[PDB]
Amino acid sequence: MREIVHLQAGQCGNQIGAKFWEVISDEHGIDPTGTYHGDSDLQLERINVYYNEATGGKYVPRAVLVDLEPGTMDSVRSGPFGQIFRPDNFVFGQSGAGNNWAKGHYTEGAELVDSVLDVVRKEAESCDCLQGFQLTHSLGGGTGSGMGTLLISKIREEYPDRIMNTFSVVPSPKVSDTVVEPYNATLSVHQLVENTDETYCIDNEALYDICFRTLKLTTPTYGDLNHLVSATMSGVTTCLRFPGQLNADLRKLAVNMVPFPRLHFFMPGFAPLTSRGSQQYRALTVPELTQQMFDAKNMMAACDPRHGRYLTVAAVFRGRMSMKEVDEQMLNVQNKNSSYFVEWIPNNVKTAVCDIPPRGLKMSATFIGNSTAIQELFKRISEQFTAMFRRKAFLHWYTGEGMDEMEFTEAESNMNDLVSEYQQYQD
Amino acid sequence: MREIVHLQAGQCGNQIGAKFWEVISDEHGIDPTGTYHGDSDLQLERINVYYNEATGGKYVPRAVLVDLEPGTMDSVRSGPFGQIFRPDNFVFGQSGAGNNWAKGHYTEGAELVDSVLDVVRKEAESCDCLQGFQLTHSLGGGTGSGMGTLLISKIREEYPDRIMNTFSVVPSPKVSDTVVEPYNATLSVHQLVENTDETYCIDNEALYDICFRTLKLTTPTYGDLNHLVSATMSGVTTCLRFPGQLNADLRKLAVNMVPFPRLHFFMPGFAPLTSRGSQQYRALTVPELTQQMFDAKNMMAACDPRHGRYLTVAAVFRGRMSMKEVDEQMLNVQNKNSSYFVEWIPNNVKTAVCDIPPRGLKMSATFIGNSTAIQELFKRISEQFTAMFRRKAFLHWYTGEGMDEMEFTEAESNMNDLVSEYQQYQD
Amino acid sequence: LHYFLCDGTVEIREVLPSNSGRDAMSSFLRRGKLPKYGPPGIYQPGQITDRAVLNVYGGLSEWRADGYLLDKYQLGKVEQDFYTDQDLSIGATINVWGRKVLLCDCDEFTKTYYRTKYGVDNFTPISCKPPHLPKIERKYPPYTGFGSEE
Amino acid sequence: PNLIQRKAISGYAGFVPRFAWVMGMNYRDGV
Amino acid sequence: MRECISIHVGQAGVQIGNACWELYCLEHGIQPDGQMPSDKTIGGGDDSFNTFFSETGAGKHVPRAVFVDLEPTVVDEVRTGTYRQLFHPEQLITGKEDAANNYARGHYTIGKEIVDLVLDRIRKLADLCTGLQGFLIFHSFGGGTGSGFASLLMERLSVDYGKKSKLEFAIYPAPQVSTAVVEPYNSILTTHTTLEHSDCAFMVDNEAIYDICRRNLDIERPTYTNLNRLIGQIVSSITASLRFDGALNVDLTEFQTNLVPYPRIHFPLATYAPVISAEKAYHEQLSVAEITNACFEPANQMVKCDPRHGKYMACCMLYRGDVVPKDVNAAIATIKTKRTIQFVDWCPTGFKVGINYQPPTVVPGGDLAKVQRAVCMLSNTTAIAEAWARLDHKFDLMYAKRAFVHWYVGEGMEEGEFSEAREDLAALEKDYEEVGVD
Ligand SMILES: Nc1nc2c(ncn2[C@@H]2O[C@H](COP(=O)(O)OP(=O)(O)OP(=O)(O)O)[C@@H](O)[C@H]2O)c(=O)[nH]1
Ligand SMILES: Nc1nc2c(ncn2[C@@H]2O[C@H](COP(=O)(O)OP(=O)(O)OP(=O)(O)O)[C@@H](O)[C@H]2O)c(=O)[nH]1
Ligand SMILES: Nc1nc2c(ncn2[C@@H]2O[C@H](COP(=O)(O)OP(=O)(O)OP(=O)(O)O)[C@@H](O)[C@H]2O)c(=O)[nH]1
Repeated sequence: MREIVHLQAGQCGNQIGAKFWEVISDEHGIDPTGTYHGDSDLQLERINVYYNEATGGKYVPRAVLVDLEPGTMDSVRSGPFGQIFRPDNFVFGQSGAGNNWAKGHYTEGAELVDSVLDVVRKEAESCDCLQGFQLTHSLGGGTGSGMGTLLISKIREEYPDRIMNTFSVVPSPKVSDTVVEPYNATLSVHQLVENTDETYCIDNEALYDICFRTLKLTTPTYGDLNHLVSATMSGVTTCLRFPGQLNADLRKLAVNMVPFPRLHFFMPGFAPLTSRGSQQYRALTVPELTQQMFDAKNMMAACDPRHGRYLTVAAVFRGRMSMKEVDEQMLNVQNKNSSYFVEWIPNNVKTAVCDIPPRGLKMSATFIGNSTAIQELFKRISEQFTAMFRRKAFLHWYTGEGMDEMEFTEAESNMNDLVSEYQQYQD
Repeated sequence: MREIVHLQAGQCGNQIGAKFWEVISDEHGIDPTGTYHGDSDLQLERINVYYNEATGGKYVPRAVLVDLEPGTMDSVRSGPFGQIFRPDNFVFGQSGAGNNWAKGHYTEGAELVDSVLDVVRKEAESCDCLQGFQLTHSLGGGTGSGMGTLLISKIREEYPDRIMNTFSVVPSPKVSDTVVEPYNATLSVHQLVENTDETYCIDNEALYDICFRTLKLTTPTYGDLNHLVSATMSGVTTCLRFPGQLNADLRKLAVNMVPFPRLHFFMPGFAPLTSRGSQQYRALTVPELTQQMFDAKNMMAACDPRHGRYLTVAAVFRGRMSMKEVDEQMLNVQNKNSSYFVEWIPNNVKTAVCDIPPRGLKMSATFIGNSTAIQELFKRISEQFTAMFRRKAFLHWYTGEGMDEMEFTEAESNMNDLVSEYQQYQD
Repeated sequence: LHYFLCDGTVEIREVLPSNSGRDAMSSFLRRGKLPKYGPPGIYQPGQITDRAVLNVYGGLSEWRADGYLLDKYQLGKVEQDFYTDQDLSIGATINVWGRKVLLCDCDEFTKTYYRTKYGVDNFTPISCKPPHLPKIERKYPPYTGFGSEE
Repeated sequence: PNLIQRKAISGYAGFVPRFAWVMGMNYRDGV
Repeated sequence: MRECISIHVGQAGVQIGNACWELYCLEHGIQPDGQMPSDKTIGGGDDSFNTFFSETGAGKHVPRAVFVDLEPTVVDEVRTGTYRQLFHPEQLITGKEDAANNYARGHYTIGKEIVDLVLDRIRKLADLCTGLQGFLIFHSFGGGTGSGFASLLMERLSVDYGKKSKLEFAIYPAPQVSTAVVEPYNSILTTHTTLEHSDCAFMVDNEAIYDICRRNLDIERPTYTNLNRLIGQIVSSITASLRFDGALNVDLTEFQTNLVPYPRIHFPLATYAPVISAEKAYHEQLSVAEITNACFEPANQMVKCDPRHGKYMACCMLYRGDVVPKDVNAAIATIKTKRTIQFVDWCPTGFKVGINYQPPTVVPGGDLAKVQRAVCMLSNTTAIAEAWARLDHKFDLMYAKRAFVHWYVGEGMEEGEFSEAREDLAALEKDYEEVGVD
């Protein structure tokens, strides 16, 4: 049977797996101790897509955690579910990254790739047959970009036949906090576009806007935002676990999703975002869902695809729905914006229906999109790269590491090619 | 009936045995006083193979304890089980060793060999029909190698038809403490290769690593370190004492292990080694046993056979198993690393399954290995022996005792003979 | 345990000794709050807050971080009782996120603290470590006295 | 006394009386 | 079994011994009267004392030693001390006349009529003992009576007994300090005589012992009591293996068989790492690493020698206290990786480790620290030849102008023996670079 091994990298990958995993454990009803509390047979039939078995009714997660700063792990370990996490799974380092990509890609990665490869192959042999792997990290996160680029490059040759699912958060457009972050991102995306097959794109001001727009609660914790995106990651994975006539395999989703190889960067979409009075002011109907589904405000990925057009779109519906409402909703929306799609391909909606609602809500959904709205993202970073490479600011470090400006030349040359690549197909 | 009488030699074997017999005592359930508490019939059945009954429900261990220093022998008699050891079997000397090989081989041995031969033949007549003997000692041990080389020679002619099981520990490669130990080891091995049939090779450095790897308790005791190794030969002896569909005789085993006469050096291998929380974090399954069972980190004897190749391999399995999982595991490992074995012999695996698990754990196994990894050991001593012989350092003692360099000539020349022979067979 | 009177929160650490066969991490718990019972059903985060704003007039333009028009009724408050200072006495039952635990000793100030709080005074230590058994003694072989008795 | 006069912080560069007469011991005891 | 006999020549070597039985009686709890409390340790004399004392049926712990001196003043004074009832009267072999700092006078004029009596002492101690591993000799090179008198007795005990060990402990002559100008005279007379008979001669120098006092012990005005206490601790550490046990137990026979490379040279160096004050131990911590760094620090040896001017041959360390081999073998491994450390390529391994569980004890009225982990570091190196190099250029000057010869030639000596020592010495240096040259 086909299972999945998870990778959490970077200190946001450390953020995310914690919230991502507890939602899953809470979803299936396992206590923090590990003694599963049997209530649903359907969650009792597909735990081995993600979890292996331990003695005493314990479900061992098949995730490998890697970082450098122990206090992150100590917080991660001392959390609600660190006991369900393995000290076996805790691989780390003796140095501080300095949040330097070159360090994490050449210097400390050199002596840590051996450990993680042994850990993953031990875990790979622990399980039978894989769909693939997913990685939670950041493209602008220096440790996450450091190991991830190495790891995704490594996992390719041993297993070039599986899913290289990637989950990276796009840094803040207005202020990157880290000033060398644009340098870090440009380096990674060069290898990322080459090594990956699928990419998740996430931004926090969109989440911050969502926090303002519908959450309406002024001050959340970053974990609350982590819950929002973990729900997105849950929904896309609920497809594989749950029964109901919907085609779940990521390949099944991917081959319907990507017409040309260079398309890996895709944007999410989620299901009812509800404010304080509107939980009991809402008549949860597929129309008002579908209305809220295709809301540019309900978007959370990067920025409005209003600027561009829609290449491929795929939505999965979770709950007690039927084939007809989803069908007419497309028949509605398709006529609503017929021109906003590309004349290249018609009938670009990819629909799957999960009959198993989440715990606490009946009619939910998820959306994954590939529209012509990524240009400004790497166009934004293009001016940043050109300006700081114009006078090579903050460059003396990477030269001391052993890097050179030539690497930057092909890196931007590739990205500029992706600019035309995206521009030419739509425009 | 077919039985075994043990020999406790050298001051290390003094710790080796002390832990070794109490491991025998508690597994069978006898109190320290010696009054067995009847709990298991099978251990009650197969206790005669090593013990004799005296009056009052007391099993006398059938061994001989030999030393020169009273105090170490004082420590063990004052030990928790010194009462179960015989003042009759306590033989010793009035002299100090000087940690000198020659003194215990020609000077001190001469007046002690007579008495120890009397005691063992008294013990030999006490029993009916022995399979053979086993000896705990060290090759680099000052008096143990001194006494061992003499006794192994003498036991050859009296009973040339039995099992001359030998158990010796290899000193630490980084430091031998004793600096004339290379002389002591080289002197011993010259006669060891001549007389022995089976030899176990043990090194504390890898054992020191094991504490850092799975014991994870920072500061152990050498008795706990004995507790580690005491499990090893106990496992191979469980096959003899325990029932179940597996062949027990070492002759059944040794002929399966020894293709050519000069093969006496064999390495141990143990099964699940568990750490802080992995007891309740481990799902005990034959596959996960097997992988850890074949781990270079699980190797404890000398060094990594990664540098060399595998001549003969044998793992005995203790617990509630079946013939099919061990069969597929052998098929699995056969396909995994087929080139790493020698094309000389295919299907070089020998397996036995003991249906009687240990006391406390269910799934367990023990491994004996004869791989091509011993080369590095005796090249190390090769330059060690030559350099100190290149200017005959520390030699005036042995000339004073009556030893001459001509003895050293053939000892290394035969050692050089074993170098090529192990090399030639594999390379 | 470490209950904090400034935030009404608790913390848990471990006293594992040498050769314990356990990690060096001390704080087995966060410094947060302990729900009165086992794992609470996750209340669909997205409404797990305290205050209730009604409408935002901010998105109209950009002056501040938008306008916060509050409410007056504060509905949707879901009940989450927490382990407060009330249930503190030597000998009790507590479920710590799934840990059915007991209570047997207090440090130094709780004595003074508890007398002040309501009125309580009877504070006695309770053994939580396992009881110990001795090593009995030794006897000696029967003697026929063939010679001097000693 | 102040903080500690019984023993005064060895390496105590400032002088003390009784630098002569009864000597032949450690720092603290003589002080 | 496991016992030896201890010998003390010259009033220099007697106060240094007095402390050690004062010390040795402390860890054993020996009351000054001569008996234990109502607690039962007396018997046929077989307990912790059976290696050190002779607590026979009389119940009085009798030290297994003979003090030999030529001037009654000091030996009478200790005979009026506190433990005088313990000591055997005529084991305290006294004399009425001195050796006048003369090597030969104590070796010829008076030693003949006194050796017979002490020969009677040793045999009557030889018969009672059983294991008799060897002897413990405290003496001195610049000895007015220690030098000459020990030389003859060592010759006599060598010829009748050549199968057991002889441990020689002496204060080495101060390199730049000389309380007597005839000290080089008798000193080389000892060395050339002892080169072919002595088994293991270990040395120490008082100046560096004092240097330690005000460096880390912080004592600018110590006394003999503390120096005697320090060396008494040193011999206590080496004898701790005899009393207690450990992870491994080592004997002096191992020490001899594993330290000396070749005949003649048998002169290593001793060092004790945790030499610190009480308050320093109070607010700090001790572990194997720093003390291993401490014992190998060039300013901590009691001999004015720089190892970087020599090369290392042997190292014997006696870890006494609570310790595990893990950090020990790791720490010494780092020591092997060190580049400044200069062993000869002849020895890939040179480390003789002794583990003892018993924590070293403080002494009442003492100045040491509260030690849990301790080591005596026994090492031999090639940086030692400068000491005899200092001696010869010192000696060759006075010999050419033959000062004080009338004193020795007056009492019956001649020059040929003085002639022997110089090439006997010159043999000693030339060997040292020959073994020094790889
Ligand atoms: N844990 C945590 N991470 C955050 C938070 N907000 C943003 N992040 C981001 O998560 C990113 C990725 O984490 P890592 O890949 O582990 O970062 P790194 O390589 O260790 O180094 P830096 O990114 O420079 O901190 C960081 O760059 C942060 O910018 C937050 O609130 N909590
Ligand atoms: N008992 C014991 N032996 C150890 C230990 N560690 C290392 N050894 C070695 O095991 C060897 C075997 O001991 P023996 O053969 O009895 O030694 P011996 O002949 O009495 O003389 P030596 O080897 O010099 O002690 C010794 O040489 C030690 O070097 C330990 O912790 N306990
Ligand atoms: N061993 C020892 N030496 C000391 C002591 N105090 C000072 N010394 C030094 O040791 C030397 C003593 O040697 P000698 O004077 O020849 O002693 P002796 O041969 O027994 O005969 P005397 O000259 O009468 O003392 C002196 O030169 C001092 O420098 C001490 O307490 N013990």
